[PDB]
Amino acid sequence: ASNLIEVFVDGQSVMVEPGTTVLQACEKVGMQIPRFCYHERLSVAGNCRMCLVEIEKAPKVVAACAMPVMKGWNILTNSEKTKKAREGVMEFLLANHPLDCPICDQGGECDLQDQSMMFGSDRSRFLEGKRAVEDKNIGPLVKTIMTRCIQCTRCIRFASEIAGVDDLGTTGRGNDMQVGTYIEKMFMSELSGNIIDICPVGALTSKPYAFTARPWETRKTESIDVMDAVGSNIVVSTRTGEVMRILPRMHEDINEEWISDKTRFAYDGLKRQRLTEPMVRNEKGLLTHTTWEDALSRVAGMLQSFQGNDVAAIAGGLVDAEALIALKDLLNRVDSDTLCTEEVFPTAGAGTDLRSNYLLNTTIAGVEEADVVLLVGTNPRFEAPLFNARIRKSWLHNDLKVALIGSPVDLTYRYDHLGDSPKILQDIASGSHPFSQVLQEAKKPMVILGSSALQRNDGAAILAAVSNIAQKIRTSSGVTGDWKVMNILHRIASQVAALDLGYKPGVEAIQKNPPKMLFLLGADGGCITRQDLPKDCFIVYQGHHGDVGAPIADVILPGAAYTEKSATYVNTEGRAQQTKVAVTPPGLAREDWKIIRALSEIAGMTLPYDTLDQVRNRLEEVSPNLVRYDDVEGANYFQQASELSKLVNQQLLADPLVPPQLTIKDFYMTDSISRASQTMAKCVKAVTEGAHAVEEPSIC
Amino acid sequence: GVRTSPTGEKVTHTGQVYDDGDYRKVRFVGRQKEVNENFAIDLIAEQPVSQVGSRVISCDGGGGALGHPRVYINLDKETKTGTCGYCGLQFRQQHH
Amino acid sequence: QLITVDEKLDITTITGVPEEHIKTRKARIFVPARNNMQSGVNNTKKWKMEFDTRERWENPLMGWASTADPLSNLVLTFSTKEDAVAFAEKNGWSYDVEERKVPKPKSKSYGANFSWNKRTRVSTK
Amino acid sequence: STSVKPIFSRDMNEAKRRVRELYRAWYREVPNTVHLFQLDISVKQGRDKVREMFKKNAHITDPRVVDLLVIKGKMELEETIKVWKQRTHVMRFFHETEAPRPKDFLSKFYVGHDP
Amino acid sequence: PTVKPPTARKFIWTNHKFNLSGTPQQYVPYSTTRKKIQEWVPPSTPYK
Amino acid sequence: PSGEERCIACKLCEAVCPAQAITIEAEPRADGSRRTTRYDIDMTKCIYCGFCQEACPVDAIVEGPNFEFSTETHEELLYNKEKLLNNGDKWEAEIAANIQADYLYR
Amino acid sequence: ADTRPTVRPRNDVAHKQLSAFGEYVAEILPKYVQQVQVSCFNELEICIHPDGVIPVLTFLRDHSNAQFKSLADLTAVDIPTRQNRFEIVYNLLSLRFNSRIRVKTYTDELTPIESSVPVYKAANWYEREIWDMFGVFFANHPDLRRILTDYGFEGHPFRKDFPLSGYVELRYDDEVKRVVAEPVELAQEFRKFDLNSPWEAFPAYRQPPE
Amino acid sequence: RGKLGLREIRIHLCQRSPGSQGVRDFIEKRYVELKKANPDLPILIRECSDVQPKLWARYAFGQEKNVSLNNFSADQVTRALENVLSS
Ligand code: SF4
Ligand code: SF4
Ligand code: SF4
Ligand code: SF4
Ligand code: FES
Ligand SMILES: [K+]
Ligand SMILES: [Zn+2]
Repeated sequence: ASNLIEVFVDGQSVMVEPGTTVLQACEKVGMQIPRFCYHERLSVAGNCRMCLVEIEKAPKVVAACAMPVMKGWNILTNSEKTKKAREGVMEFLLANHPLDCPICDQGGECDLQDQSMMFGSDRSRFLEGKRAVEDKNIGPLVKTIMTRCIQCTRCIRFASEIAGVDDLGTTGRGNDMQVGTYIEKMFMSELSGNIIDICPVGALTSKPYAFTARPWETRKTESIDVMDAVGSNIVVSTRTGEVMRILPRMHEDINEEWISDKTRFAYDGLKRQRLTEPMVRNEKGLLTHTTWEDALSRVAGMLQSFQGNDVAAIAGGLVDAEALIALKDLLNRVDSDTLCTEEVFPTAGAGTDLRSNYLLNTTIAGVEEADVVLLVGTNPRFEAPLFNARIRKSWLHNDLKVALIGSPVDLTYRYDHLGDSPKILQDIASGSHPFSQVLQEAKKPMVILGSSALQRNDGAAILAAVSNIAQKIRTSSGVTGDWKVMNILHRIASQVAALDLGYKPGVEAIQKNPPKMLFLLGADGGCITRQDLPKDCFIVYQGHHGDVGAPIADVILPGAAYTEKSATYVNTEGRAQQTKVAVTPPGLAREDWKIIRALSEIAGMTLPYDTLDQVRNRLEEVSPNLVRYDDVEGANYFQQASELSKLVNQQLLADPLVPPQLTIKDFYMTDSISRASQTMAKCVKAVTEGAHAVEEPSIC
Repeated sequence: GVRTSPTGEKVTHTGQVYDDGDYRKVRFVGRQKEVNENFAIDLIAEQPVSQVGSRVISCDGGGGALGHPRVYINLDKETKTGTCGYCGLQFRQQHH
Repeated sequence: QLITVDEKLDITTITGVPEEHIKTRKARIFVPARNNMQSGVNNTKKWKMEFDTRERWENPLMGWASTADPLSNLVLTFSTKEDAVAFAEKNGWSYDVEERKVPKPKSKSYGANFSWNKRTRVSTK
Repeated sequence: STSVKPIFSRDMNEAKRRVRELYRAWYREVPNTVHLFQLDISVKQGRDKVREMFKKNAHITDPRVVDLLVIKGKMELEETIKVWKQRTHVMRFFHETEAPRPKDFLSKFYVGHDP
Repeated sequence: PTVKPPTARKFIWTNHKFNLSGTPQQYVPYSTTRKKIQEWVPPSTPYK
Repeated sequence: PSGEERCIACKLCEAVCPAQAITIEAEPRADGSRRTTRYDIDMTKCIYCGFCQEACPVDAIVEGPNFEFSTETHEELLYNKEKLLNNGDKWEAEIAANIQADYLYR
Repeated sequence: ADTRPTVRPRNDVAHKQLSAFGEYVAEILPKYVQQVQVSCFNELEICIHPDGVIPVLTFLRDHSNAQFKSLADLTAVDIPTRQNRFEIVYNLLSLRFNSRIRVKTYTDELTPIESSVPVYKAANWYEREIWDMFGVFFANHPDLRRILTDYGFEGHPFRKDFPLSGYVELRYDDEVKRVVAEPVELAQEFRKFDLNSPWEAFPAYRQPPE
Repeated sequence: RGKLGLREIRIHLCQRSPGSQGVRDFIEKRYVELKKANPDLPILIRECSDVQPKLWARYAFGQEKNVSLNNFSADQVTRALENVLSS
């Protein structure tokens, strides 16, 4: 373009858009300017002064993080003047810093340590006493050792701009300036654990991870979160075959570089209540450890005796694709098609025939382009914490208009509350409601319906009513044509993949035709008890945790967890992503699909795949998008699906729309892994019982 | 603080003991399980608290360069004593 | 003086690796993700190759972490994505390639913090 | 390009010649080795093993890969003929202490997670 | 030590012990950490 | 002197050990202190180089004056935390004097 | 020579002389020399095409202004990213002129390298070491065979892709009354450390962005 | 129960490829009729870039037959779905 102007970086010409800072100009020739207060996903602060750099023929040094480049500047990032500015600034930072590196969890992965080695001096000339600061208790997750704080104010900016919480700020003045909440408060948020990562020093550290490991001894495994349908990219840190912590992994289009606190601190649930050995019912009626040979023989003995409707299966929320296809193929060879999921998605009209019906067609990255957003019967803050964070980013940087139909929940950003009754959806179609114009005049509208709403008995109507609105907008030439309006926001990590494999959403089929033999493939919801089955139903539970499904099964086949297998999951937007093995399953547990593959051979209906590649070549046949990793495809044909939607007309219930999760307390414990976690248990107690209630020693 | 498990095995200061049915406790049959008897947690409790008259106090563990790195401790809070991260000694501010 | 050889270059037979650890191993080619606990980006410059994790168990005597996998600690560094693939093929490992994720450039303005009519105004400093 | 310096063979016909020769030297040797080293195998078992080692490398078609395979096989022979090896090295080909390792899915499934 | 006695600490041993190798008082190694993964305990309740 | 262990589980000795003879695990103690739960030295891996005592910030790990501790079985040379704590209690009288004599050179 | 107690002084006359001789060798053997570089601590390296070994080594040994009579060392470096992964390094010494020079070339798994024994008899065992550890075959070598590894040892340990502890380990078996090799199993796995800092240490060696 | 009863159909087509134009045309025009015609027959349409169009049918007891739809016209496709149904 002609926008670009030319600047030099040590004599190397680079062309940059006007308004780019000096720090960004240096990044294009591959240099990283030192920093403490600058973060590319926060507002510029310019206070640490570590980024000071020299401009040739300029007497003064400029803050590289906050200085727009002007045409024809030569940035000297390695002149004597620049180096001495860095040494001076590092000296001031370390003057009052405590001698805590041996006792500080940040040791070995500290920007203050590393930048002191690279850009600071090798010795001190500070001959006075140091500052000491009392510690604040801002919750059971983040441990505060504020003597180490360097006052970069990153935490303050993150909470204000990213989490939408104004609890953190600076009280005092001068050298006594302190970071905290002033009062006794807990900075409890679904994104609270993120201030640990952005804090460059050991001032904010993870309480669950305190003291347990050092950075240099941990092996990094890149994997995917399965605690929600956003598919956040994580790093699983392991040491000597043990899961130590979970860190974020940068993905620009998904979670940027954040994760939720359930993603961050629920890994301790993998260390509790684990199913480690096959179990069968003895003659007295209790479950007893037994060998894989005895266990699979019983399951195979029953599987052959039944056919068709007799054999049914339910898929839990954390199940991987490879298991889903394996179980499906096993029940096909007995001629059963009662492949269910706990989650309910209306089958009226097209249903799962067209992917567009049950995907987030706009994509998570798309929200940054929307100009109006309608949320219906969904609390995105708790059902998809990282999606709501993307909303607030657009609400903040692009001036997005957000309207909500449902309970008046707090989204951390102000929204227009159209109301709570489902009938408001009808009005928007007619044009009576004043909001109907905003959708009409908006160039890039977006409509989000949450899968939590569709769990109502009138779910088919709501999806049709909401799809009715999206159809009106696109028909009028207001929309750009290739922009997609109708979006479904999912909350279960295995919902999209199951739907793409022809699973039948919900347990209506089972209730319609109670089965003789039932496979609970990780299903802990409680949807199907023994009240809802014949007298002697042969339940077989396959999962990694003992919680709700296991206690009622006849045979328990221990399975792996998402940290222990290379599996495929599809997130709410349709993107397929794969986990990797970080540690192997405990005890006698085995990978999920291998259990079903083995059950086949003992059954006689041997499946045609015996390795992970082969079972992933099968997924390609059933749905070719389940092996396109990190790629979002796209589902057209909204017109066709809409038409089938109106064929049968159903009545909206008069019940008001209420999301299942109304307050933070309902966010921490929502699945078997998080229910086992004890960090989540202390988080639930902290928000409910009281803030002050949880108080523990934090000497170092 | 050396208590024994119901089996008869002494528990260590880390809290480790071989459960009732673990075969690995055979390694001690005819021999002995070595357990240090001076529990660091119980010895550092006994130490008295050090009343002081300033808001900030520095601890190096004693001995100058034979102790731990020097740390400055804040004593503003009244509800609790201030503890050394390294040596565990406690301090309090006097009549204040 | 010279000859013409056209076949796909393969050396599994002469390298000396056992068959078990050529055929059943899935190499992974990727650029390491930045450690979010730090802002430095000097470890995300080169392509690494690693293999799938295998079982580790507790040594019965001292509780150490025991392995039977001879490739567990093997990591290779490459300049480009082609080199990692070129190396993996001639050694006959099944591999997966993950595309480099580059931070998206951003628009940063200090003046944006003090805005007359926009929500980007900051309530504190 | 495909223009590559040769080790010995300039095409597979020459390479297959040296392969054939090297098999002669090994086939003659096993009767001597089973005696000098006082092995407990029969000369039939020894010659089957030489057949097995040569067979595993059947697919190879690159002339250069075959030269190196022959070069290595001759070095192995030179050690056995000159008795630089010992009774332990010669018997390592037979893996007589490693217990049977299964190869069917169910067998590998019962014991461990290895694929 | 008579002229220059060693500093007295209460935790220091009073009775020196010689090499106990090969005796019933020898040192036997063992892991000093607690179990990592807890196993789910099946209910004693039998209801089917 | 009070009796609290000097080791704060920083793992600097484990990181420096040229022979990888040291294995450390840690956790917060019941009183919130940063203390190890596993400290092991494989004395058959160790090269007795003394890098670990050079790297320790709190003089917690030392190489003592004892050179007469040969054993009859290999298992007797794999030291856990209790053994090394017992050696410190056994040999503190001499170790402290040796540190007193050399700490100024260090 | 400056009053900087901790900084190694620069010898600039040595740098000039070594640069002059680098051109001299490049001018005389242009058919083979691919690069000439002198480091900051004064060490001349000549990079050559693998076919110029004997002509290049012979010229340095016998020329009346070279006289690098002594082969100080001969070794290979493995850089798997390069297409020719193996780099063969010759360190030579001249006693007449009290100078050293390094000659470097390259090869791959399936390209032979001419033996230098015709030039330096010292290279006989050096090349056996290179073959054994790196699997680089030298043509026309009087006696090429393993020199360090055990008999019947499959693999080449000094390749970057050979695992540190290898694949097989030895023990004595009572039943068969001999030392038996078996697949390696370690009671304690070697613990890999990630030590690299995420911050650049040496700007002078920064590589241009992709 | 019954035997050979069609249990499911699956149509895999690209989104922008030239040789999938017929399959796309069939979905836009005829699919709605097909779904109404067969209310309880799962017809799974799965779009993915650079696939070769195909028709997968699953019968009783997990028997699957595939039929290519590459470079087929809409009516050409309609015959294929006609052939699959009633067999
Ligand atoms: S934050 Fe912790 S690791 Fe970093 S310099 Fe301060 S005490 Fe050391
Ligand atoms: S607590 Fe951490 S992030 Fe917050 S101002 Fe202090 S150093 Fe910066
Ligand atoms: S003396 Fe032994 S334990 Fe200490 S660093 Fe050296 S090898 Fe490791
Ligand atoms: S012995 Fe010293 S260096 Fe080792 S972990 Fe303990 S305090 Fe750190
Ligand atoms: S990074 Fe520029 S002043 Fe902090
Ligand atoms: K931090
Ligand atoms: Zn202290």
